[PDB]
Amino acid sequence: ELRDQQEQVKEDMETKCFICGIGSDYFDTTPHGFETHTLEEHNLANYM
Amino acid sequence: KDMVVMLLSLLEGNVVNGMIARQMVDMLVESSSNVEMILKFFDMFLKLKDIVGSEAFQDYVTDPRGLISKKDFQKAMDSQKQFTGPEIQFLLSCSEADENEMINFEEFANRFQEPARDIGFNVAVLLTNLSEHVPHDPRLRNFLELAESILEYFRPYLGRIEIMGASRRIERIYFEISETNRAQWEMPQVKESKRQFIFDVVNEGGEAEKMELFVSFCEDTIFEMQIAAQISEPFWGELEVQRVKFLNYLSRNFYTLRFLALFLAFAINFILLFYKVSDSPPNMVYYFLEESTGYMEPALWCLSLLHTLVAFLCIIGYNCLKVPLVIFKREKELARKLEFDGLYITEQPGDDDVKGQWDRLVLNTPSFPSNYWDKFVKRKVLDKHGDIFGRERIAELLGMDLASLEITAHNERKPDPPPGLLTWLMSIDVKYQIWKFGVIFTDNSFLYLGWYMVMSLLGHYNNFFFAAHLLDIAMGVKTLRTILSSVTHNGKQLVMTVGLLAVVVYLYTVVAFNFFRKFYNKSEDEDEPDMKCDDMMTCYLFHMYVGVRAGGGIGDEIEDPAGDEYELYRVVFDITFFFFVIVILLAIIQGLIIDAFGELRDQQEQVKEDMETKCFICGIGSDYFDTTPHGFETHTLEEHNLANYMFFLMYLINKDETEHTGQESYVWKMYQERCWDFFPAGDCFRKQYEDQLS
Amino acid sequence: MVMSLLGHYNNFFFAAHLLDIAMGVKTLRTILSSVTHNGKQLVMTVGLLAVVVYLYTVVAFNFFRKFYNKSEDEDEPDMKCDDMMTCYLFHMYVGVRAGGGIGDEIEDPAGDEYELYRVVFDITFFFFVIVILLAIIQGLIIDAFG
Amino acid sequence: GQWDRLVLNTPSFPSNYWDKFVKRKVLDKHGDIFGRERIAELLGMDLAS
Ligand SMILES: CCCCCCCC/C=C/CCCCCCCC(=O)O[C@@H](COC(=O)CCCCCCCCCCCCCCCCC)COP(=O)([O-])OCC[N+](C)(C)C
Ligand SMILES: CCCCCCCC/C=C/CCCCCCCC(=O)O[C@@H](COC(=O)CCCCCCCCCCCCCCCCC)COP(=O)([O-])OCC[N+](C)(C)C
Ligand SMILES: CCCCCCCC/C=C/CCCCCCCC(=O)O[C@@H](COC(=O)CCCCCCCCCCCCCCCCC)COP(=O)([O-])OCC[N+](C)(C)C
Ligand SMILES: CCCCCCCC/C=C/CCCCCCCC(=O)O[C@@H](COC(=O)CCCCCCCCCCCCCCCCC)COP(=O)([O-])OCC[N+](C)(C)C
Ligand SMILES: Nc1ncnc2c1ncn2[C@@H]1O[C@H](COP(=O)(O)OP(=O)(O)OP(=O)(O)O)[C@@H](O)[C@H]1O
Ligand SMILES: Nc1ncnc2c1ncn2[C@@H]1O[C@H](COP(=O)(O)OP(=O)(O)OP(=O)(O)O)[C@@H](O)[C@H]1O
Ligand SMILES: Cn1c(=O)c2c(ncn2C)n(C)c1=O
Ligand SMILES: [Ca+2]
Ligand SMILES: [Zn+2]
Ligand SMILES: [Zn+2]
Repeated sequence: ELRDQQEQVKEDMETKCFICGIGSDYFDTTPHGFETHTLEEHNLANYM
Repeated sequence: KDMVVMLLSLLEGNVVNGMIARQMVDMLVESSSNVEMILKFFDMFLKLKDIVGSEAFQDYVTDPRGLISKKDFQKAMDSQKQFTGPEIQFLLSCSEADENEMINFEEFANRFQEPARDIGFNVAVLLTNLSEHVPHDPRLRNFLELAESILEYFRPYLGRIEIMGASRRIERIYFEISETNRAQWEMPQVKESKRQFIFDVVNEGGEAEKMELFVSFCEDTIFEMQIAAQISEPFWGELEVQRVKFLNYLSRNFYTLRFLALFLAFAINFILLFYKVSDSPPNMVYYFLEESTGYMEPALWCLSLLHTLVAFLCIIGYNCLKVPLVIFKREKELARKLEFDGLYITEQPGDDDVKGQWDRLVLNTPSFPSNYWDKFVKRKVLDKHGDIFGRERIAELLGMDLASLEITAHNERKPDPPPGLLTWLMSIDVKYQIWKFGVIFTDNSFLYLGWYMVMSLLGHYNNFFFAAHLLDIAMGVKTLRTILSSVTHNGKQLVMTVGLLAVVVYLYTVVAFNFFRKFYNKSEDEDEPDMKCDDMMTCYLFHMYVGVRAGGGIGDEIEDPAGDEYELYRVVFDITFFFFVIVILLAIIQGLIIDAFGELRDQQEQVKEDMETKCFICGIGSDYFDTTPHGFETHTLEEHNLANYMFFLMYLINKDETEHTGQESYVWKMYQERCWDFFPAGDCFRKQYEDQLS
Repeated sequence: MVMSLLGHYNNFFFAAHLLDIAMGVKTLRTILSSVTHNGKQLVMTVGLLAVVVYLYTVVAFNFFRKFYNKSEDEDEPDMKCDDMMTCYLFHMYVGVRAGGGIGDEIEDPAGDEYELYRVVFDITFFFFVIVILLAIIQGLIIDAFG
Repeated sequence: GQWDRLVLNTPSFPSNYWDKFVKRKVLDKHGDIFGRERIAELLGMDLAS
């Protein structure tokens, strides 16, 4: 039970945006789209 | 072929239903009779090649010399029901029948196979390119049907990949896969490396590094193919040719020697089961074999020497087969950090990276890129960091002679390479060898082989040391290694819970020493008591030795607590030690092992699921491709096959740069610049032309 | 059928037929499938168990033989580790089946020069064989159910 | 595969399989490239019949 909680948290962060909630599949239409979205567009650190 | 290459150049950057592509189809239709005649030339001799090798044809061949008469040839061909009347007559005219009408069908079949191969492949590429870009032209299927044999023959060699071209669109590239490249790719060792690589990137890899890791895998695979080719098999000169043959034999049979050493270890240990210790010679005792055959004692000596020899050959087999890859990989990563990062120019690792600090010895060595293919890395680094860091300082760091750069570019010198051993002594780069040996001595696989050899030598001092070799079954059999991985997966947790077990037992010891000492008399004697808890160190050892191993905990070992003032306190001590140590803490140790089995199992399932649900190259799911029947299967075998990208890289390296096409030059330039934007990511040819294709 | 005919020679052979419940009842077959699913792994870990016990036997024959006297008699000793084959059988027979490992069966290591060495031998054999290797056998069966 | 060679030339090879003309179909498909008489010998077929 504890192991899957770590896996679930890791999976959610790498499959959905923490801010908008849109999945990585939509952003991956553009090469490295999800990586750029989570580092430039909806980076949670920038909101801080 | 040159005309077809020109036609293929007109199709560069051609969209589906493009005007150039449709014009080319009209040109083929306008000359359909000539195109059919050309296609009928290729298939007739391709069919003739397989007919002469057929069993039915050999039944007609009666001449012992291996010839066949024209009349016999005439009745042989029409019995195959593959050629028509005029076609057989044309084949008879092409056959160089002598004055006796005898035909050498062996040379006849092979006469045009080689000269017409290059043009035949390009025609197949041209028809394939037109078919996939003009898929709704009824006039083009006729040519495809007439060229079915040509397309079938060149199917294993017609490699196709999809790239993101400079025009910001997905383009499909057709190239040639040589027989040797495909044969080397299908070797079991290469296939095993591919499976290991696929598992690593899918399990513990990221999407941003996926393509860079894939290219690094391609570079390593190409290097391994060269090693396999070198070791393959079809007074200084006399010994050198035998020395390389002996080394290649060890390299080819490295795994058989590893199996042989394991087999010899069991044979030695089987004999060791007959050892017997006796005071009488065969107050010190004597260890001797106890057997009636009388052959086991000489056999043990022979096997011990043979096992030592095999273990020594494994080290030689390893350093000639696996070490070159280790050096190649380390030189590869070091060269890129020198150029694309300036590891020893700008950052200067902070002494906490032993790998980085050890590589400083090879920077100025004259033979630094010994295994890495790029022999001009120093030249490239000088041009990139010379202006900002100092050309003379860069040359000193890399051991480069600036005055020698021009003279090499001016002309070439041909010195005398005297084949003497004395001249070979000072030609050895001692500093490079020291660096190389340090890398080998830090390799886990080499150190294991070295331990196996040391233990084999110790076996000569006492034969019982040959027992250690039976551990090799840990990596000798992959089934045991997977089982043992279920123990080492949570090894750190297993160590900590044992340490936690020691602490909880110490707390029980402190309580016992302070309050329950009277109950620790382990002597049935009445006048000399063996008190086990009169010292903390003794009492702690007692709890750790007999307390943990006891089924019911410490209570089983210590005296009964009945009719005593502290009976209730002692029942809590005994029940709590049973629960916390015997029940809970041992369940944690077993729980970690059981959880590891599940964790390792799902990793295999996750890797298998990802490969069968997403494309390794573009990442698009199988659901999208399955709109078209068997769409994902065709996409992963024809459109975005990862093996074709391996072949395309090998195709570019072998092909001359002046002969590169526009698409090939675009990919080749980005390979040298380490830019992986040509790999399709999230897009494919089918998706780009959904409206046109459907 | 062959076992039924052998049953006529000795009726006790009719016992073998009671095994049929393995496939006679589908519930048992599913349960037994949880054992045969990782059967190859179960065979290998038993083979690994035999190898680890052999290594313990080699150490015992070489250094700890005095502690393997399994005779309460005083003039005729029943030394269990005077031969490698006998000592290996002793470890595989009573050592594996013992709850606390080999230490329970062999003589106490107290007041001896090799006491600390013998405590490491006894605790490591308890951990590696009784605890870890038996957990693997049970872990394989549990994982098969999942 | 090696055990099935005994049934190739048997007169009643497709006893349970519904296709009773498998030998006829195989002869028409591989007879030209492998030899009609050799295929008939392999499958135990009488060409004159
Ligand atoms: C120590 C084992 C190292 C690996 C452990 C894993 C194996 C598990 C158990 C294996 C069983 C070992 C056999 C023990 C019985 C040997 C009894 C014996 O001969 O005991 C020896 C002790 O001598 C020694 O200790 C020599 C060995 C040198 C140091 C031993 C340590 C091994 C070094 C390991 C090398 C690298 C290790 C690093 C990696 C860590 C492990 C991966 C005495 O003789 P003997 O005089 O009367 O006769 C000789 C006959 N004449 C004297 C007449 C000629
Ligand atoms: C009195 C009841 C307190 C017991 C509560 C137990 C709760 C947990 C406490 C554990 C330590 C107990 C120490 C009590 C402090 C002193 C008590 C006292 O007044 O001491 C009482 C005696 O009462 C007792 O006998 C208490 C017996 C305690 C037995 C409890 C068994 C539980 C064992 C738990 C082991 C801990 C490991 C936990 C690991 C966690 C893993 C999950 C009178 O002295 P004293 O004039 O004869 O001179 C002290 C003796 N010296 C001269 C040596 C100093
Ligand atoms: C051996 C069992 C094979 C299957 C094992 C699985 C079953 C597990 C255990 C079953 C219990 C078996 C009963 C043992 C008690 C029998 C005592 C006895 O009668 O012992 C017999 C021994 O004789 C035999 O051994 C005969 C049997 C022939 C060989 C036995 C091997 C069985 C062959 C198996 C066939 C295929 C096996 C291959 C598949 C592998 C297994 C799936 C002696 O008599 P008895 O003279 O004094 O009297 C007879 C009375 N009068 C003599 C006066 C008439
Ligand atoms: C000296 C300390 C070394 C002990 C380190 C133990 C680490 C692992 C080693 C295991 C084998 C130990 C052999 C030591 C080599 C010789 C030592 C020596 O110098 O030998 C010392 C004696 O010291 C000792 O007593 C060492 C006792 C070792 C006990 C260690 C218990 C650990 C058991 C581990 C079992 C391995 C199974 C692992 C399975 C893995 C599963 C995960 C003096 O000789 P010797 O003049 O009387 O003549 C040798 C006797 N013969 C005449 C017969 C040759
Ligand atoms: N809005 C978001 N902002 C940041 N990260 C996001 C967001 N949505 C999803 N993520 C994911 O969160 C993951 C965690 O971020 P990342 O690992 O890059 O952080 P870091 O600051 O480098 O350090 P650390 O590894 O400790 O988290 C990223 O890989 C990213 O895919
Ligand atoms: N780009 C890709 N290239 C190749 N295979 C891919 C790709 N994307 C996904 N796959 C999947 O990878 C799986 C593994 O390939 P496959 O099993 O056919 O390889 P193989 O060479 O026949 O041998 P092996 O069974 O050892 O892998 C395929 O079934 C396929 O669905
Ligand atoms: C010459 N050469 C290259 O140029 C090359 C390569 N891998 C990538 N490149 C770019 N290999 C293996 C290679 O031999
Ligand atoms: Ca050109
Ligand atoms: Zn977002
Ligand atoms: Zn793809």
